[PDB]
Amino acid sequence: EELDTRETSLLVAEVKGWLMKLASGKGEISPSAYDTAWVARIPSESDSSLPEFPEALEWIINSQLPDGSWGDDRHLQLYDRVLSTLSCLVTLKTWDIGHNSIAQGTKFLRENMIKLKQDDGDLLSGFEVTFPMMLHEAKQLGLDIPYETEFTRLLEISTKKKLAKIPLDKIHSAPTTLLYSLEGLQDLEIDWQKILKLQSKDGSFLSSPSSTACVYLKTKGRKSLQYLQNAMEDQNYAVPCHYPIDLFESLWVVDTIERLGIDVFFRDEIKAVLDYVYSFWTNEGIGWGSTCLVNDIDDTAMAFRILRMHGYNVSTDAFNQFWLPGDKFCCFVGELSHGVSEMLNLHRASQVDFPNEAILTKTFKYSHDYLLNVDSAHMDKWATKKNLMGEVAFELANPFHDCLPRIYNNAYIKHYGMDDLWIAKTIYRLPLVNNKVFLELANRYAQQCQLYQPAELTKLVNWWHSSRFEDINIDMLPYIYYVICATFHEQEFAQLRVFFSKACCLNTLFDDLMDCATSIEELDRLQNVIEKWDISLSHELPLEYRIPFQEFYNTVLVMTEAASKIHKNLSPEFICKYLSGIYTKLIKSEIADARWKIEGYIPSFEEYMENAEVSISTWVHVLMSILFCGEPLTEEILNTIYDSRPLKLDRIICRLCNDIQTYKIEMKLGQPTQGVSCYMKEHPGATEEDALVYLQSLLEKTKRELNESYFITHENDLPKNIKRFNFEMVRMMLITYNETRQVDLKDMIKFCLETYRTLLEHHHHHH
Repeated sequence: EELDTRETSLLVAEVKGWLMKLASGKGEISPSAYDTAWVARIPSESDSSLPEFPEALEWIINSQLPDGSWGDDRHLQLYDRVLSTLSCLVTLKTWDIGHNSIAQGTKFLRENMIKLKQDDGDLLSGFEVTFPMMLHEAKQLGLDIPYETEFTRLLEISTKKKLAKIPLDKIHSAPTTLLYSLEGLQDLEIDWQKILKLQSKDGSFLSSPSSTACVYLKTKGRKSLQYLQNAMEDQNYAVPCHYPIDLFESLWVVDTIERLGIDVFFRDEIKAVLDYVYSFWTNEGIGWGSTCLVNDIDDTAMAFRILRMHGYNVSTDAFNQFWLPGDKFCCFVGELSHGVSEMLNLHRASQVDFPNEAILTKTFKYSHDYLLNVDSAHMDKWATKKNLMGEVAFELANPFHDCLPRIYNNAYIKHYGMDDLWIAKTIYRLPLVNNKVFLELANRYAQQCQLYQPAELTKLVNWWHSSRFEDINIDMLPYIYYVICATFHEQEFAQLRVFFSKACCLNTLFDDLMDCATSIEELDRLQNVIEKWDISLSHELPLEYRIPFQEFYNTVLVMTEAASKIHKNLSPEFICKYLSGIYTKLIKSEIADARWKIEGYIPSFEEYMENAEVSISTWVHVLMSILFCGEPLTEEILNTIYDSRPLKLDRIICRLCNDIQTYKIEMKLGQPTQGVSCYMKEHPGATEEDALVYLQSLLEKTKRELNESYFITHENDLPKNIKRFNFEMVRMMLITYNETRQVDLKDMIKFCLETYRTLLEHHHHHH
């Protein structure tokens, strides 16, 4: 299971170094033998008998594999090995060097060319034109290889039929995918001088060194040669399939770190990388690199989501260019089709939407429908990624707002391929995206997240027993602790996790009793004691409420002691009044709903929501837990946070979601739900499905307002951890009522049971 034996501090320092390099546009991509050899054809400008890149020629000689091929060493794929080997042999032969390398390479091709077949690996980009061209070039140089098999003959025929259907003016009219593989069109009557207008900012052709080298040899364009000279020097005279991909690489690295849950180590360095990315973001999105020709929706959606989530101002106008009639989207404008990766990232991006961003509703519906209809049996069938379809499955089953951090992180830890490879002109690797260090760190942090759970659950099970809740059920505890662990996972939140679990347990107990209330006068008895918050009146309560209220009262004292030790600027009296204040207001609103139901009273919808927004309870755990979320506090914050816009949005979102799901259940029962009912009495024309549709629409509109208030830092905003808690409280509510998710933690329920049993068995083992 252990992948690296170094201290965590050494792994963290290593990754911080990688990130700071990416924040300057410097990354790591495997060299391409095919591209290095292509570019190494170029003769010196002043002496055409001398190569411009003799260091590249030495690299080719020194990087040949022991079987005589070139290409990706760890994953043998015949398209990759054959195409790469042909390029190196052509270039070695062109310069009349590397005789032993040529002998060893031609031998490989004599033994392996007959093994080439259809459907034997991923289609390399442009393969249908790069492979026949390269084979003809080797044939023209007299290399001792098989010049035709059934496979190559059928391929060439298929390619030439495809080529005849393309007007050659289209290849210089507008950017097409063929600009990445111009070396395959070497012999067509292309207008090479007009092709020069489709070059990128740096002189390249879709960032491909070989494609660019071909245009250079056709046109002698200066900027194209300089692109190559500088690429060669930057990459130590072995170039990749495309360069630079400084935006794609840095965003995929940051994404990987966040999906794995190890961003906790790298806050400042991630900020450095996102500042670099943001310096290239435009209102038309981005492409894969800072010099690239065209924008694409994969890079644009990745940048859009991560930048917005980190508080940067990005416009959804960046997606307009990808719109197609019928509210479909393309990855590249003019494309014939697209793939899964970009739809997965488009789907993720669409869910951090703000109000009045209707394009993100269209992108969500398009990507979600695409993802639902993929062919799972055949997707990434060569396993370039460890589990791409598992990522798609997880994303379809877990809405952004219904997902908690560690739930996401622990699922992605199982999907993450430390040895993934990538497909372009040939096979390549991104060692900063896929490596053992990320996974080792992710497993260590996962383990750190578990280390505190035994003691915390043991405190909670002991509190359950000593509170005598068994004398008026404990299975509610593991689920509550599960979700607070998933959202506030850093070990510094120990008191928050425990005080949150205690508070949720208490209110669950109180509300389950209040919803059983035989009749109203016991409620009015309860309300009076709560209003005075006077423990000396607990004898006046119906005895089933004495146990919970006494513990509610006690836990407030304990909470007050703990919070006053943290907040020296706050008096214990102030904190105690604050806490008993919010729990009074909460229990009062829950009584009101119990009273209404026994009365049969149905208020207007505005009147119902005035109380049901309070009785939904989530806000009371926000206002308590902010005492323990690590932020400095003031009396003004405590006095004004209940009415702040984020807390209002919280109460609205959680009530709507509760009532929408409660109606589905009460449907199968005879009973009418009070949300739909109150809506229908207010709007005497509405079906129950109207009420639902209205609630669902209000829910989705309010979630967009929550995103805008949370991800963007506003003037006089709440402190960061308070906004975080409010946002995660909403997500903890939504996942609890997502009944797809609940249907399908075991660790925690058994631990709690065994621990409880030892308190009741006390000190004697039973058989």
